[PDB]
This record gives sequence, C-alpha cells and structure tokens, in this order.
Amino acid sequence: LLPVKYCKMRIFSGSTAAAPEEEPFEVWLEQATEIAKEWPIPEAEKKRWVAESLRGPALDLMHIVQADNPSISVGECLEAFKQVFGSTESRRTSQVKYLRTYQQEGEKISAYVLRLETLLRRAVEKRAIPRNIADQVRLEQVMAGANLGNVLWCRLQELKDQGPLPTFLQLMKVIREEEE
Amino acid sequence: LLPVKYCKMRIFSGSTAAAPEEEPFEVWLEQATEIAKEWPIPEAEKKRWVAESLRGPALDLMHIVQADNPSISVGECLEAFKQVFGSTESRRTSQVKYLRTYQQEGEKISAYVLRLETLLRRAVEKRAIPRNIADQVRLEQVMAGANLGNVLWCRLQELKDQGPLPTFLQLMKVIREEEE
Amino acid sequence: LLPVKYCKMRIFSGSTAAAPEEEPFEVWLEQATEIAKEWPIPEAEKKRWVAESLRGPALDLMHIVQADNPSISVGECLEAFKQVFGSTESRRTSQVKYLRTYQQEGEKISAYVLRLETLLRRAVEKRAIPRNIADQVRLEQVMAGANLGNVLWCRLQELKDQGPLPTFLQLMKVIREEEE
Repeated sequence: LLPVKYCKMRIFSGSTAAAPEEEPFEVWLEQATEIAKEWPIPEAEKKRWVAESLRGPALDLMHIVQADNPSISVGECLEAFKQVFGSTESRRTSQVKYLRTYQQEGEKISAYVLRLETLLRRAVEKRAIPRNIADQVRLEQVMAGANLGNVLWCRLQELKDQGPLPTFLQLMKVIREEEE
Repeated sequence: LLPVKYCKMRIFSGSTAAAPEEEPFEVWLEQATEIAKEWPIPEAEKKRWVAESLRGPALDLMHIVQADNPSISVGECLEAFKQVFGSTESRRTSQVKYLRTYQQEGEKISAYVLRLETLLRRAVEKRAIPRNIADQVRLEQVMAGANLGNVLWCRLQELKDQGPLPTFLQLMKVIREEEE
Repeated sequence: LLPVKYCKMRIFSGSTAAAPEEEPFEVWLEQATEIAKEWPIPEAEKKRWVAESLRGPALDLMHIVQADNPSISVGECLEAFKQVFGSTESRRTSQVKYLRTYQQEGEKISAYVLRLETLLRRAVEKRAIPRNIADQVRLEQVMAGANLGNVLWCRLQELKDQGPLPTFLQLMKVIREEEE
C-alpha cells in the first residue's frame, strides 16, 4: 500500500553508438555474474533476467548462443560474452593506451585525472605497471597530458620533488583547488 | 632665541572635495579629544583651540552648535561632530565595503595590502569579522582583489597551505619583494 | 707492432680570431709550465717543445723573445708570455665583467649558469668576491642575468628563501630539470 523503491536494471548493448542508458560491458558483467551465481532462482529464470538486461547486438549474441546450444548454463553464456565483448588488451597495448591518454579539448582537468586513474588500475591488473611506481606515473602522466596552468604546475613540480609522493585523492584535491 | 619647532595643527573641513592638508574626521577627533580632555586651560580656551583646527563646512557646524547653545562644553560639541561626521557603518556594510575593496587602477599591490589592513581593523572593531580568522581574510581578499600573477601567486598560495598563516608584516614583505 | 693512443698537443695562437683547434691562453700556460718544470729533458728540448705548441702571433712572440736574448730560460719565456697574454683584470673590472654577464641570445640557461661559475672563480681568485657570499651572487646573477619565467623562477625564488643556499651542482640540477 506504500510507495515502493524501483531500481534501474543496468542495460547493455555492445554497439559502439551506445545510448546514454547503456553501460560499458565490464559493469554489466558484474550484474550478470550476480544473476548467474548469487540469486537463488532456477536457471530458466536466470536466463530470462540476464536476457532482459540486453539490447541490440548483445541480445543477438544471447539468441545465437542459446539457439546453437539450448542446454547451455548461464555461466557458459557469460564466457561467450567475455569472449565477444571482454577487453583483449596486452601489457604493451595497455601501457600505450595509458601513456597516450591526454586531457580532452572539452575536459576540465579534475575530470581528466579521475579518468586517467581508471586506466592505471586497468594496467596494474594486467601487471603492465608495478604498484610500487603508480604514484610516479600518475604525476608524470598528468604533467605530460594535462593543459596545466603555471600556478598548478609549480605545486605539482614541488610535489614531484617532495620525497613522499601524492595519493590520487591528494592529487585531485590539489587540482580541484585550481579548477576555479 | 634658538630655532623653534611648530609641529603643525591637524586641520579638518568635512568637505568631500578635501584638500591635501586636511585629515579624515576619525584622525581629527583624536586631536580634538586631546584638546577636550587633556589640556589644562578653561572651556573658553578649548573652544577656540578646537575651532582654530576646523575649516569650511566643519567650521560652520561649530558656529551652528555654539550659536544654538553658548553654554555647551567642548565634550558636548564633539558629540555633535561624532553625530554629523563620525562613520555610520553597520556590521554587514563593513564586511561588504571590505570585500568590495580591490586594488586600484593606479596602485602598486604593496600599497593595496596596507590600505586593505585598515579596513580589516575597521570591520574587527565593529565585531563584523572574528579576530581569529583575520589572516585567512587577508590572504583571500588580497588574492581575490589584487592584480598579482604567477610567481607571487605561487608564494601566497604556498603560504595559504603552509600551516601557520602570515602576519600582515610578513605578507607585506613577500608582496614588496615582488614589486621589483 | 700495436695501435698507439697518442693525445693531441694543446695549440695556442693569441689571435682574437682564434681557430676552433686553439685554446685560451690560461689552458695553454698550464701545459707550457709542465714542459718548463716537470719534463726531464734539457732547456734546448724544452724551448722546441714549447715553440711547437705555438702558432701565428703567439709564435712570433717566441721568436722575438729568443732573438732579443738567446740566453733566456723557458721559465723566463713564459714570464714574457704571462706579461703579453695573461689577463690584467682588477677588483673593479672583474666584479663588473661578472655582474654584466647575462645569458647570450642563443644560450640554453643550463649552459649560461656553467659559464657564469667560471667567472665567479675568476673573481674569487682576484679577491673581488668573498667566498662566503658566492652562493648568493650565483642565485642573484642567475635570476638577474638569465632569461627566465614561470616554474623555474618560482623554484629559484623559493631556493633563495630556503635557508641554506644551493651548491652550483644543485643549481645546475634544478635548471637542467626545467630545460625540457
């Protein structure tokens, strides 16, 4: 009889021309694995609740996969989705895509350093960057790739020379304080 | 028979078109209160020595106030002067006139920060600014209101982060050392 | 029967229009004094080995000096060379030639500060600068005489206020780290 808290299913589609409602695949797989492993419901409704989150090309893959094997488990479907849509980067290509990444022509700089920190985690999980130098490659890649103002650059240059280097949180604090 | 030194009387007139010889009223009252309280001679001599420091519109007020009551004391005259010329500012208007005060189009920044400190003392005696944040509002109002850049901005922004904040004297030293 | 690693003789000529192969006189005298004092052979071999390092006007002086006194020692020849080519500076002129020395129109600033330290040593040898202020006159002459801006100016300005002043080596390290 009360109001009820609806909550939005995370939609995925796999098109490059993605709509604003649609996630990157790595986020969708974190939902689909919950439906696969954690929910208690039988496999026939797991399949449906996975399928009801898909749209466009990604839904076509679910149809292809199920039609080519009607006995398939949801776990084996998610292996097919990992194989088609999961990112195939190597140690070489993840270092390159990280180091190639500069501040975009429309970005404010505090968005750039936050965007950049996700690529560092991507590269560290590939073992393409050692954890013990992550701070160095943060400051260096920010200072290489950002459109820095002089008064920020002095404070970043000081911090690079300081001895103990910034956390990502402190680097964001310093950059945010110069966004004005 | 020796040389002799006449330390000059502080002249006041109350006109907006004040001549270079003429004090702000708040300074003249500090002289007139000396002649009122401290000097030993009778009220008739005090009246004349007060009047001899007044000129133009402020002298006209002394004539009005005396003519409407010849029995008046010099102390009671200075209450009339406080009422007509003494600064009428409220708590808000002292903060607003402080925060509105930017570096003038012909000022060097080393003059501006000293001009500005007098307005802070004005606002503190109104209890409009808490004494314990005076240093913050110095650095902030300097950095907001002055025409500085780059090399000086770095040292001031550094000092804002340094822990214990500058005295007015040290802030003046830093700004003067960049006037060159 | 083996390769031999012969090392080039330091040629000197004393012309203002010096060729790229030719040393300044102070470096040549440091070789000629070795041939005078340290080599074992007689004066008649010393004279020839000194003369074989000279060219043009400096060789003409060796001929003049020997012809006007064939009894002369190699040491007394080098006294004639010190008298004709050795620099005749004074406390006044060495301070001026140092403080007048700015960064050249084609120089990198890291080359300029190294050139500048040689002039400081020149001045200290004439007692024209006290050794205990050499650090101040480095930072001040760099900051006055270089072409500078932005992050390096801020770092140099900080270092002037830092307490213990830079060595020349550290001042070079700082300037080189901003040459990029």
